[PDB]
Amino acid sequence: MPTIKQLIRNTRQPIRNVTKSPALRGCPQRRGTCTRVYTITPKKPNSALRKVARVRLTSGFEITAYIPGIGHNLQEHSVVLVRGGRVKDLPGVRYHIVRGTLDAVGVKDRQQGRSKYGVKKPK
Amino acid sequence: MGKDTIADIITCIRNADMNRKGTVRIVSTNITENIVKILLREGFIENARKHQERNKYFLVLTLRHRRNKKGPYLNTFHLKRVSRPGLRIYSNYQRIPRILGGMGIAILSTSRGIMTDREARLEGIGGEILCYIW
Amino acid sequence: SRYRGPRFKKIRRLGALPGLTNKRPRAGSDLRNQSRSGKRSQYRIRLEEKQKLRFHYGITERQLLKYVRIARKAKGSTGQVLLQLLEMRLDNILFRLGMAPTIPGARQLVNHRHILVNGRIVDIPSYRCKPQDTIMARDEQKSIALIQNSLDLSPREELPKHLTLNPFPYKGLVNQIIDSKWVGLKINELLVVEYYSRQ
Amino acid sequence: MRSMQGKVICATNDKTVNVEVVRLAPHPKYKRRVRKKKKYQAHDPDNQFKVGDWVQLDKCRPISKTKTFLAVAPEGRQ
Amino acid sequence: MVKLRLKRCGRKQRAVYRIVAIDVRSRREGRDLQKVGFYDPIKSQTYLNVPAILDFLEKGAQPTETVYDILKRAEVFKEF
RNA sequence: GCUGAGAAGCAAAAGGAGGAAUCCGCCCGAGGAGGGGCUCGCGUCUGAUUAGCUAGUUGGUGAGGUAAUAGCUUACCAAGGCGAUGAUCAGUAGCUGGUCCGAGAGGAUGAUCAGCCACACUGGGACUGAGACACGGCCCAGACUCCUACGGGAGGCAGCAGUGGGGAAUUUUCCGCAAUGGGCGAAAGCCUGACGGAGCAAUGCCGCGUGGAGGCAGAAGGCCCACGGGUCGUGAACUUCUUUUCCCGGAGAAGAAGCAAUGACGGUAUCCGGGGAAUAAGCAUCGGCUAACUCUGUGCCAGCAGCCGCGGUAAGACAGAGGAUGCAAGCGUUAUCCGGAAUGAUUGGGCGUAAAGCGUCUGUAGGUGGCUUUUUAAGUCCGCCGUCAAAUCCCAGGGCUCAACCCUGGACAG
Repeated sequence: MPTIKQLIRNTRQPIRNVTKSPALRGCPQRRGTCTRVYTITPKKPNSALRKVARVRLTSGFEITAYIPGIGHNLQEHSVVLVRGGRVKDLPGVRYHIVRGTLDAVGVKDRQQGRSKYGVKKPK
Repeated sequence: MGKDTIADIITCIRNADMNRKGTVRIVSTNITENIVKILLREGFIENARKHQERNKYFLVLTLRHRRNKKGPYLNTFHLKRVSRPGLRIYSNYQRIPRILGGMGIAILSTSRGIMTDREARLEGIGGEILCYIW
Repeated sequence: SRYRGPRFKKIRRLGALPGLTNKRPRAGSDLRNQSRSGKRSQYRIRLEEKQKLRFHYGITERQLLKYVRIARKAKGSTGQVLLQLLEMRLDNILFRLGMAPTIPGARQLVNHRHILVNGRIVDIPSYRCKPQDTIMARDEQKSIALIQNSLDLSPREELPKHLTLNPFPYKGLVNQIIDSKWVGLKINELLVVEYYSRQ
Repeated sequence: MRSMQGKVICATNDKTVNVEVVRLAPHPKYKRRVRKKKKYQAHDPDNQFKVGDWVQLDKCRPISKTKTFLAVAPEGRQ
Repeated sequence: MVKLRLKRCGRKQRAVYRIVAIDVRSRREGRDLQKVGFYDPIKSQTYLNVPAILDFLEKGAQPTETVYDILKRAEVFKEF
């Protein structure tokens, strides 16, 4: 790439920081409607039953979001609040569900790091 | 006789002493004569001699050395071009660089003649930076 | 905040924090376990120079970022100028004049509004003094001789060359900005400066 | 300001000449000196310019949409 | 015309005023040919720059009320 | 004054207040300041899987038209004009002083602050005035809501408050013209949801407190232990000192402008007195990056996770406790942007084998180019001058008890 004419045509441009969440497309976290609350398995090295809610969003997408924590109240057609963040083990799950927010209760009996799970103080 | 008459002399300098040979034969144009005139007096080289071969006046230039070492010259010469043909560079009397604090010089084309940083910093003039050595 | 907390912990961890929170040396009945065995990462060393500085002056760490930004922002040895902007802090001077035994003692002694500066009261411990100032008591403090108790038990260590303590009229003034040799605490400026390079 | 000297392109219009104006310009991000041409319509009631002559453009009252210059002659100091 | 008038330049409950000779149609905090004057009503000075106020009043930019009142404190008024 | 070559013609007025004095006016001119209307150089996003476009189109004249030049418009003549340096089309976008980042070059971006533009339910018109094709003007069409006595009417919150919807999410249907700035008036004054304040919200930036000093090294307890003990821990308990804040009382501003009076804020700010340690610490993390670690339970389960990866019986990675760490009225997660990233490279990369040299060659456009002498100076450099609004950033002072913030002056760059 000489300074003359292969480069005052253009070098090229890198695209963007590609969006790591194609939904949520305004901004960070977005209200959701539960459609399925099924349970899938990770890839080969792990072994678990991870419990994800496939959730329709208010944006216009439908997307399978993970449910953190131990206990979960989430039945059919409830309302959640999804956020970004890639669960590695599950192919397709791109998102999380916030706990302690609207119609998704905090986890049962947790006393270490409660702000990630929406549990008020005991004691 | 290629595209550049200054990468001519300069690349003959680098290729001269990277093979430790203390002798340069180059053409003697006006700007080569001026560069070796402002380069013998700054302690980098030893002598420049004009002569003729087929009535074509050339410069043979003797480089510096020291004594019998692993390499007989300790300080590697490190010549470098700046204002390439096709990308001309130009500086005011502000931008004109003190190379390594001053251990190098930046030979450049004033309206006076071609100077160094000493002889163009006191003038306050600026111009096209040919090349800086260090 | 203040950190207002257990403080021999910080003296055992950071080494002896001089003057601040004690003249009593640490672990009078303690330390009889917990071999370090020599493993300490370098980030722990630079972090302990942060908190060796941050606890010794009682600063909030965000305010210490503020003082580093001003210290870069000034011209000169930023490793020293950081220890000029944190020496001419007011309650460090009231500590250094012996107007209070400890630096929480001086910070509280200036919170409850007991210090006039140039005849005007200063209610804030983070006040930065100037050359040729005037540091006195309150008018009630000739009836409230708490400062005189501190000046009674103080004078083992004398003063560094910015201060001038007048005995009964209780006035202390700083001739000029404190020199590095003058700084009381012993630490490496480069270690702390390097740590904040990242920001 | 300056005039804009430049060659006449084609004068198959009465009182009207197209003029190439060649202008060096530093390209912004990369530091060369790229030429850009820009051709204009100039006015002449004398219409005494053939193809290929070179004139100097000076601003005047706008005569048409494009015809906003009249070109007379350069100085010619060689 | 132009109307020599103050403009609020300060915090809340501060009232540090500039004297600017802007066109009267502008909003009260706009731009001036030359921002000539100062007025600090709490307690401080008032730089005036007499030759420029005489330039604009010599031209005929009438002031407002209290700008005129500041101009009546000092002896600025000469009809030349 | 205008039209016209001249000849010639054509064109204006308004009074009011006051006893007067005089003042505000009016009509015709001529300047200036400021404000607009135009024109032009240069800068102004991506896409060639959009290659031709343009016929009032680009010129010329004549006739008109505009405040003014103009295809602004019309008749006729000429065939021009733009474009592979991206025309035309499609898509996106208010723009700039600036903000944020970056060492730097520059990358992204245009909230509040400020200047210019455009719009005012969606479209289209014109009217008056100096000035509009006018947000709260008029007329028409379209859609929509309200009233109707059924014939008809009325309406434009993208003004301030507010309701409803959408949304993860953004407030009070507040006080005042006291200042400041508008509009009108000779003055008095009037009106200003501009503006000046107030209320709610840790939304951000800054400052401050939750105690200071001593505390026998004796006890009660949690956790861990080679059962010796260690560690919570001077920590607490406990003794004194103090009152920033808190409560209970008193006083009490400037802001307001030399005729006096004139305050929504507000009896707010600030000060004085009387109790009283009283009223006040959480949230992440502790496998490596990355500072902080052991124990109990679980047994590829529950789960965690930023990447690597932990989890199949003793887990420094899950869950709990203790302890520690870092922060602090905040602490974390997420999203967006820059850095790191020399991972789009001018500063600053590569092409034998790692991604990459066209199969080779001719050559157009274009790019770069031998030596000497002379000339102009377009580039280049130097001086001076103009400008790049103010605010911001940088330096130095000054003011708020400091800081944040505000203010005064100055300037390199470019």
